[PDB]
Amino acid sequence: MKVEIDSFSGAKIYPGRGTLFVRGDSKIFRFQNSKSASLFKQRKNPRRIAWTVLFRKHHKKGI
Amino acid sequence: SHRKYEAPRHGHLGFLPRKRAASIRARVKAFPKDDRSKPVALTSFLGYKAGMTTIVRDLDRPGSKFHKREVVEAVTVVDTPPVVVVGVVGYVETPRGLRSLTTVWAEHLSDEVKRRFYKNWYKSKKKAFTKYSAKYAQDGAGIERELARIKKYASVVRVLVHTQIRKTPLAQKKAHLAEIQLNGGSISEKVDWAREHFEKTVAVDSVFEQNEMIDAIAVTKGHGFEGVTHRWGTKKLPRKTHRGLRKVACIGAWHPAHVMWSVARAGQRGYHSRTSINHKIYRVGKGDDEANGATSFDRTKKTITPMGGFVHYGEIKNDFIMVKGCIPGNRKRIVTLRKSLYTNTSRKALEEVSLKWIDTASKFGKGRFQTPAEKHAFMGTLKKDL
Amino acid sequence: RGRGRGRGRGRGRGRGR
Amino acid sequence: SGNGAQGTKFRISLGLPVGAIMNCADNSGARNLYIIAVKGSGSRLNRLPAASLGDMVMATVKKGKPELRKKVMPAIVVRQAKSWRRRDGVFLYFEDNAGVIANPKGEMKGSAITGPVGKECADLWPRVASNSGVVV
RNA sequence: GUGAACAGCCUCUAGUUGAUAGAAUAAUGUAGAUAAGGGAAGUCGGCAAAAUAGAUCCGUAACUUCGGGAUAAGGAUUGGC
RNA sequence: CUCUUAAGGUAGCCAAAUGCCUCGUCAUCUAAUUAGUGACGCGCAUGAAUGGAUUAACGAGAUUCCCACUGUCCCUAUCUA
RNA sequence: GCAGUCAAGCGUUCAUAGCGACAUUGCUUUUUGAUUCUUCGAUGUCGGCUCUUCCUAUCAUACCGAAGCAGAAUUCGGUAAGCGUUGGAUUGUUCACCCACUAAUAGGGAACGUGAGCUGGGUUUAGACCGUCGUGAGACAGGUUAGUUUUACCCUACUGAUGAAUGUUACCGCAAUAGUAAUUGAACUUAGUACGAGAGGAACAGUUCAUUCGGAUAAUUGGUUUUUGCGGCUGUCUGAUCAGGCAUUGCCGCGAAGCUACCAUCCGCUGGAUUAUGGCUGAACGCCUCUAAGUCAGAAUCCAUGCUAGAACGCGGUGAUUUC
Repeated sequence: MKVEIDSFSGAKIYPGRGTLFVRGDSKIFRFQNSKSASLFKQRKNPRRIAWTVLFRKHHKKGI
Repeated sequence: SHRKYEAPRHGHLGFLPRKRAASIRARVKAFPKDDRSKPVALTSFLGYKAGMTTIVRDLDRPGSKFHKREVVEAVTVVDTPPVVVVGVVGYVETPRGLRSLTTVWAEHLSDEVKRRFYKNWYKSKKKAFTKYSAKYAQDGAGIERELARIKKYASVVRVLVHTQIRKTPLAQKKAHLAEIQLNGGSISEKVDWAREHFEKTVAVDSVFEQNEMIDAIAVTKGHGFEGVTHRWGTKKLPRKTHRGLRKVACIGAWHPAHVMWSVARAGQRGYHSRTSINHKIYRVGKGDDEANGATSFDRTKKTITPMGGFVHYGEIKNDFIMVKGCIPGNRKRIVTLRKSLYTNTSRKALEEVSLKWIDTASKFGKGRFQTPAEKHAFMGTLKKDL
Repeated sequence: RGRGRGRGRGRGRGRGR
Repeated sequence: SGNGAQGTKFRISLGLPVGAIMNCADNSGARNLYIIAVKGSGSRLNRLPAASLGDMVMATVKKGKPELRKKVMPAIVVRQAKSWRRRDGVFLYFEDNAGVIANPKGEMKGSAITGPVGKECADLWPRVASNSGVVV
C-alpha cells in the first residue's frame, strides 16, 4: 500500500478512506473524510482553520 | 388483456413464507456427503459475528486488468472460541426418513450447558443430568451398552457440541447446543472419536484452513413489520394518488375471486433463515498468539480489534475466522460456518490469498490512526497526559 | 345534503348518459 | 462501447442518463453534447438508459457550428461528475461532465483534448488516449 | 423593541393555562422537511414543489394610442467597530 | 356566352373557437412532433354595427417554446409532530 | 384473423428448395355484425398508470431438421411458454407513424383484468362561443372552453402474528407436503485459421467482464439529523458580563450512532430421466429399414441435489419430574 496525505488538513489517508477530487486544469486533491472535502468546497482557507496541520506550522504550534 | 408491457417479477418466490424463524439459531439443513477414505473430522463450526473491516491484498487472476495489483475488499470477523463435545447421536435409515436411535451424553457437563435446559435457572435446584451421572458410577456397562448400539445400527452419526459463551464479551451466559455431523469412515471409528472427545475442546483450525470456500448459515437481522414498498421493492405510486402512495394498486383481477399467493403484500421483514455459499477464508487466527492483525508485509505489532474495540461487540480474545464478503445476520448473533457441499474449480477458488495490510481504525467514526502509538506520534503531546 | 354524498351532477362520475 | 472497444470495462457508477448535457472536450467546434441514447444499455421498464465514463453514446449538438447541429453522431464520455469507486479503493470524481465526438469505429473527429481524461476511458479507446495530454 | 409599516417576531399592563389521559414509537396515513449525479426524460398539461425576493447604485429592448412597456431583461453592494 | 333571380360575397381574413375530407400541402421549430408558428385557398359551411380587419396596455382566460429552478422522474431513502 | 386439401403454373432447365391460380375443407371468439336470453326499486363507462397470473397461433434465447446453404449472412420447418420482449417526440387516445437502443423490441386472455387502487385527458347534464340548418323556441354520432370521483370497523380470500387440548416441563431432531431462479451479451484467445478465385470470414474448449433479476450486508463512499452533540448568526427578553428563555424543530456549518443506496459491497449448486432428433442391432416384407421386441446418445424440458416453510389432530431421541 501507500499512505497519502490530506491536501486540506494534512492527516494520513489510508487506502479505502476518503475521496479524491480532480480540478478542471490538472490538479488532484485528496481528502481524509467529508469534513475536509466540505471545507474545501466552501473555499475556506486551510491556514485559518485551527485544527489543520498548516495552521500549526504558521502559528508555531507543536515544536 | 395483456398488461401493457412485459415486466419482471418482483421478488423471489422460493423464499416463502417470509415469516419469523422458529429459533435464533439457524438450522443446518444439509451436510457434505461422507467419504469413507477421509479421516474423521467435523463438517461445521459455531461462532459469533463480531464485525467487519478492510483488507488490502494482491490480486492473482490472469487475464484481468488488476493482475499483480493491489485491491481492497470488505471482510467479516467471526469470533470462534473452541467448542466442547458433550455427546453423540446416531441416526438409522427408515423408509420414512432418518430417525434418531440413541443419544449418549458425557459424564460431566458444565454450567453453560445446564443453563440451556432451564428458563428459571436462578430459582431451580440445578438437578439436570444428576440421575444420568449414576450411569458412570458403575463399571461402565450402562454407557457401553448404549454406545455399542450406535456401532451396529445408526448408519448416520452426529456429535453434540456447545459454545463457550463465557469466553466472549457477550453478557448472555448461556451456551448454544447444536448437532454437527461427523464425516469420515468406519462407523465404529466415529463413535470412538466421539467417546475420546467427551469433555474435550476442539479448535477452529482443525476444521477450517486458509483459502477454503465455506458456507455461512445464520438468521437475517430483523426489521419488524414493513410496508410493501421496502419488503418487495414495488414501484411507488405518483404524488397525485389518493389514500396513500406506498401501496400496490392492483392486487388481483376479478376472476379468480381471490387474492393470489404471488402478489406483493405487507408483512414481517427480516429475521429469516438464509444460507450464503462460496465464501473464501482469508485468515485463521489464534487467540493465544499476539499480533493477529499483523502481516508479513506490515510487521507492526497490533491485533485485529479496532480502536476502542468492535462496535456493540467488544474485543476479540479468542480464535477467529476472517471471511471475504458479507455474512447474513448482524453482530452478536450465533452463526454456523459450514464447508462446501461440492468441489469448486472455477478459478475464483484454488488461489492462495496473501494479505498486505489489515485496517484497524476505529469504527465509531472517521478514524485516522491504526495503533494508539500512532495517535501519540502524530499528535505529539496533550494537556491530559503531560 | 352537505358537500359529500355526491351522486347527481358529476364531471365524469355516475348519472351520466 | 460495442464495436471498436479494445477489451472490457469494469462497472463505473452511472451518472449521465438520457437528456443530460455535457461539455465538449475536443476542438471539433461543438460546445456541448445532448445525450439521447447509450450503446449497450439494458431494457427495463421506466428505467432511463444511463451512461458512465468510457461508455459510447449517441448525442446531438445544441451549441456550436451550424454544420454539426441537427444530426445525431456518436460520442465518448471522458469525464464524470458522479463519484465512482475504482478497484484500488479510491472514490474519485471530476469537476464536470465532458465528451468527445467520435465515429462508430472509435476515431475522434478532433485532434486535441482539453482537460484530464479518465484512465478507464483511455484504456478502452486507444485513439482517445493518443489525443489526451494528461490522464487523471 | 426590530422595521417603511396597525406586516411577521419578542416583551409590559390585563387575561388565560380551558380542548379525555396514560404507555410505547410497526405498517399505511395527515402536516412539515432534506437529498448525491442527471434536470421535465414524469404527466393530458412544469400539477405540486423549488428558485427569485428588502434597500442602494448601475443598466434597461421590440412595440406604442407617446401616457406606457419597466421592478423590463441584466449586474454589483449590504455585518461589526 | 348564358340559366334563374331582389341582388350574386366587394374591401379584408382563414384548416382561425368557423375545413366534412384531414394527421390538407410547403416552410420553420426537434435526434424524432396529429402539437406550435409562418404561408398557400373553388372557403363541406369566412366576411363586413349577425359588425370586418388591425391593435399599445390590461387578464387567478385558453396555448407553444426558451432560460433559470427543482425528488415530476431515473429510484427511492431518511427525519419530526 | 388463422390452418389444410388438390397442383394448372412460376421458379434458367426442375410442380411441391420455395411459392402457387381456379376450386374446396375447417378452426378461432383478441374484429365487426346478427339476435334480445339475464340486469333499467342502478353490475360505476374509454384510455393510461400500477400489479399478478395464464394461453401459443414462437419475436429473441436452447437443441435439431431442410435450402437453387462454400464461408459469412439468411430463409423455411420441428421439440418447445423455461426466461426476456425497451427508452422517447406527436395525439385523451386504442390504433398508428417516426427517433434510438437492444439477443429481441411476438400476439393475446383474465366481467373488452384492474375507479371503497389512482388519474379525469376523451365521451355524456346545467355556463359560454363559432359554423351550418330552422320563421322561432332549438338541432348537429360538428368544432372549442370550464365543470364536488362518497363509505370498509363486517364475512371470506391474502400477508404476517398468538393460541386451548394430547401426564407436566425442557432440550435436540426427523421430513409428509407446498414453494423454488437465475438470465443474456461482449471482449481476449482459438485465428485473419477453417472456407473462398478474390472480396471477405467463423465455431468448440479456456479466460476476463457486463446486461437484467434475486438474496443479504454497512468496512469504505454517498444520503438522512431531535445526539437538538459542538460551533456560529438575527430579533427580543432575564439591569450588564456570564449563562439562558422564546421565534409551532429560529436559521447556518460540521456531525457520530442508527437506517439506507446497482448512488456502496458480497454472493447466486450439480446429477439423473426424456422431447424433437441422430444412431445400434434387427424383423415384418428371404432383400431393405432408428422400431415392431430390445438398446445408445440427446433441449433454456422434467425429476432430484441444494434452498424456504415445518402438518399448530405427522413422528423420534433425551434431561428433570413437587410431601405440608
